[PDB]
Parts: sequence; structure tokens; C-alpha cells
Amino acid sequence: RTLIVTTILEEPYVMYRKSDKPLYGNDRFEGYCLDLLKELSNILGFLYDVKLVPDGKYGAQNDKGEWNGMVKELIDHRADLAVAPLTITYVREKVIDFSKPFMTLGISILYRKGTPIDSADDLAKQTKIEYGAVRDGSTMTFFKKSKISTYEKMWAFMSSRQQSALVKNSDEGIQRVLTTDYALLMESTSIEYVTQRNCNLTQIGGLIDSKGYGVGTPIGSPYRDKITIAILQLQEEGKLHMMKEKWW
Amino acid sequence: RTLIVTTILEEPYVMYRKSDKPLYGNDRFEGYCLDLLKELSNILGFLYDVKLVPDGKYGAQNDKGEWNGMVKELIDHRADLAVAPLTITYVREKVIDFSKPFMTLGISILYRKGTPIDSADDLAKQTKIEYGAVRDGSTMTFFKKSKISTYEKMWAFMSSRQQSALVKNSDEGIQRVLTTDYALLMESTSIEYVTQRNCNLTQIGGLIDSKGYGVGTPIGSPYRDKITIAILQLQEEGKLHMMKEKWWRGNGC
Ligand SMILES: C/C(=C/C=C/[C@@H](C)C(=O)O)[C@H]1CN[C@H](C(=O)O)[C@H]1CC(=O)O
Ligand SMILES: C/C(=C/C=C/[C@@H](C)C(=O)O)[C@H]1CN[C@H](C(=O)O)[C@H]1CC(=O)O
Repeated sequence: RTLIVTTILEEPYVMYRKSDKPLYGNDRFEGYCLDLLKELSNILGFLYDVKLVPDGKYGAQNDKGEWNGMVKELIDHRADLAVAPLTITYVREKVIDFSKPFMTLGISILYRKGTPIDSADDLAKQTKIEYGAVRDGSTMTFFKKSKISTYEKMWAFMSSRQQSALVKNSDEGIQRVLTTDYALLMESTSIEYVTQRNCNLTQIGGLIDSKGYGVGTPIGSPYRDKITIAILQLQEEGKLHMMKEKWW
Repeated sequence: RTLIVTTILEEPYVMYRKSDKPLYGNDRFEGYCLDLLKELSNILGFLYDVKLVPDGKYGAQNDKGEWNGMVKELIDHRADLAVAPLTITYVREKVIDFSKPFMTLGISILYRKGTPIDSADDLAKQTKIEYGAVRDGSTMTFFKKSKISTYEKMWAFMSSRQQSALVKNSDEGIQRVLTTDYALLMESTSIEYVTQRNCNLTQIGGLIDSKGYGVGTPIGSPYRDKITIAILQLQEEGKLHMMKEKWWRGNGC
């Protein structure tokens, strides 16, 4: 049986291929996740239809506790797998089963080069330089729930003034960093990608936490473990590292 | 019901406490893993008896496909959990269920300071400097199964001459590095611990792979997921990071 794979567009994980004529099916996409997906499909032996998540969201829960995006697709069994830079979080792992991480990363700071700023603490102590994150993303949630003083303070600032310091998506954040005096709290894997394509930007400090991206499956899914094992196999033989180098 | 926790002695994960009189039970140990364990027990609400694995091995399989150590304890249901720097590997994950990693790391190089060597490649190209790893550990296995040229070459050297380049345990490896012209392939978390207490030693290059340590449970265990969720919780609130700092920090160099 063909597995339905729910995903979302995000450089360089899942992107529309470049072609002179209209593309159809899986042929529409390319990227690290499509490469990962075909590696997993060879190892486990399954066919799949990549399908973009209808609402274009990763998955968060509203005030009433209902989920949206890819997480929701898995919960309602509208998809068998979720392959994308879907951060393994406490709140998400309770409603869906994650495979072991296929990429590890952390929350860090994207800012422009040649400045005295060097840590999340430097930012927390002032207000001249504005800073924030993608609204409702795992990074924002981290700062929202943290009880570490420095992070509590930063959240106080990010959420103030109607969350004007937050951005809707990564691209809006990057442009905001390139144009104004703004710093973006962003996942390290994404910062590496960006700083490699824009010499004006750089990472500030190191990681302020350790996270991973995993393949999502519905709770009780028989593939969860098979995928985990395949990921470990791909990691141990250098394929994951090879794939990262290819797209980064 | 009290859960039986199988573990092994390894600084600074599980160590014998220092005391004037004989110690008994869980009171015998201290370390990062005992701290982790009590955090998990508070969150999940269970009691536990720490018990050192009888044969003192982590878990590898012999030629007949038989497992030993902690992995074996879990397979035969002699323990409910395995809490130790037990590397999550392909071969192990097939016989036991692992929680999500509570610590991520990689294979790196422990060598002495002030030398021209700077990468696994530098080592692979020569033979003056001897190098190896703990025999039968996950690191050795990595090199044994790799098909990457540089690692294939290093394995060729490590396994040659009856594996004389390999060591029985981390301490033998560290002493060998401090005394002779030898480099030790070792997990990054352990290198950090050592270099912080030995200003003569240092890490060479970065990580040559990405691994994690996880709590082990028997296949089909009802705790696997509960523990995973608790670990994510502890990570998200800074406790795992806090615990690492508590046991890793040295006295400066
Ligand atoms: C790039 C990104 C955007 C998320 C946007 C959310 C608000 C959504 O549209 O559902 C994701 C990638 N991984 C994080 C997550 O899974 O939450 C998030 C980025 C981040 O939060 O740093
Ligand atoms: C310090 C260590 C010693 C393992 C010794 C094996 C040969 C044993 O006696 O069971 C462990 C720590 N994590 C690895 C593992 O889980 O296999 C191994 C060290 C390593 O292989 O680099």
C-alpha cells in the first residue's frame, strides 16, 4: 500500500523543482527530505505520495486544545508519515509518535556581522536591538514556557507590544534582520543554511538548547520503529551527513 | 511496583559515593544518571532499585548472535530500565526499545595538546602515531562497519596486529594517551569530561558522526514512551543542561 506523506515547503528540506513545464506528483519536489524519504523507502520497501499539508502549518494547538497542520494530519490518520523539519517537542510527542531524530540542532541567534553582541544574554540586557522568533513555532514556545530568568526576560520583550517583535515566517525574519536592527532566534540548522548564502549574516553565540527533527507518525504506528532503525542505519553509514552537505 | 534499573559504573554517570562506612542500596551511587533517574521517577512516579549489571558489560552480540550486558538484562526482562551512557545504535535498537536521547554526542579524538594533528584524516594518512578505541564498544563497531574510505583505512590499522591498537576500557585508553604517542577515538561527552580534568589532553577535530544516549527498556515496554516524554520535558526546562554542568565542570585549566 502507498503511504501518504504529509509535508510542508521549506528550504532546503522540501522545495518545488525547477522545470519549464508543469510538474506532477512527487516529481514536483526536491530537497533533503525527499532524499531522506527515498532512502527510507528503499530500506523499508514502500511506495509513497507526497502531499503538502492543506493548511500549510507544522502543528500547534489552539486554546481549546485542538491541533492543526501536519501534527493534525497524523492524528486524524490522513497521513502515515510526516517528513519535514518538524521539531521533536514535549507537547507534540504526546499526541504523535516520533522516530529517533535524523538531525540534531538547537535554538541560536541570527544577526548581522561585525557587532559587539555575542550571546542571548547580551540581547536580554538591552532594548535598542529588537529580537524575536517565528510566531507559534517551537522556538517561540520554548521562550514562552521557560522559567530561566534570561529567557523569561526575553519572552517578556518578545511578547510585549502585541508581539510586534515576532515574525510570521523565517523569510520575513531574515529580511527583517538584513534591513533593520533586528536579531532572529532561529534553529541552528536553518542559520547554517542562511549564513552560507548571505555573507552579511552570522550566528551569534552557540546553541541554547538541544533539539532534533524526526519523522512523524500517528500514535501506535507500526512504521515508527522501522523508520527509527532505518535512520540509525543511514546515520551510521554517513548518508545523513552526506545529504546534509549536498543541500547545505 | 519497584522498577529494577540495570546500570554500570562509569564516570561521571554512575559512581560509588564517598563515605566512611559501608553503603547500601541506591545510596551506594551518585552521578548524572542517578540524578536523571530520580528526576524521571518524580515525573513518572515510580520507585526503583539500582542494580549493577552482573557481567559489567554494556551489550554486544557474539558470533552466535547472543547478547550480553545491560542489553541482555533488558532482553530477558531482568531489568525494566537501563540508565547509563548506552549509545543508541542500529544493532541495539533492533533488540530493545530506546527512549529519545537525553544527551547527544559524537565520535571524536582524544590526543595530547600542542601537536600538528587536527583531524581523523591526519591520523589515517600515517603510522607513526598509533590510534584505536575501546574494544567492542560502539565506537569500534562504527569503524568496523564503515565503508567510508578514511574510516575503512583506520579500521584496517586498528584491527591489525591482533588489535594491539585497541584498549579494554576508557581509563586504559586515557593512560595510554598520556604516556605514549597514542590517540583515542572516544565519545565527545567523555572527551569533554577528561580534557576538563587533564590540561595536557584535548579534543582533536570535531565530531565524525552524531549519536545519542538513551534510557533502555525491553521491547514492548509501557515505560518507553512515558520516559521519552519526561526526557523532552526535562530538556525543555533546562534540567538536562543543568545536570550536565553539575557533573562535567572541572577546576579550570
Ligand atoms: C520554520 C518553522 C516554521 C513554523 C511555523 C509555524 C508557526 C506554523 O506555521 O505552523 C518551524 C521549523 N521547525 C520549528 C517547529 O517545528 O515548530 C519551526 C521553526 C522554529 O520554531 O524555530
Ligand atoms: C565507555 C564505554 C565502554 C564500553 C565498553 C564495552 C566494550 C563493554 O565492556 O561492554 C561505552 C560508552 N558508550 C559506548 C557504548 O554504549 O557502547 C562505549 C564507548 C565507545 O564505544 O566509544
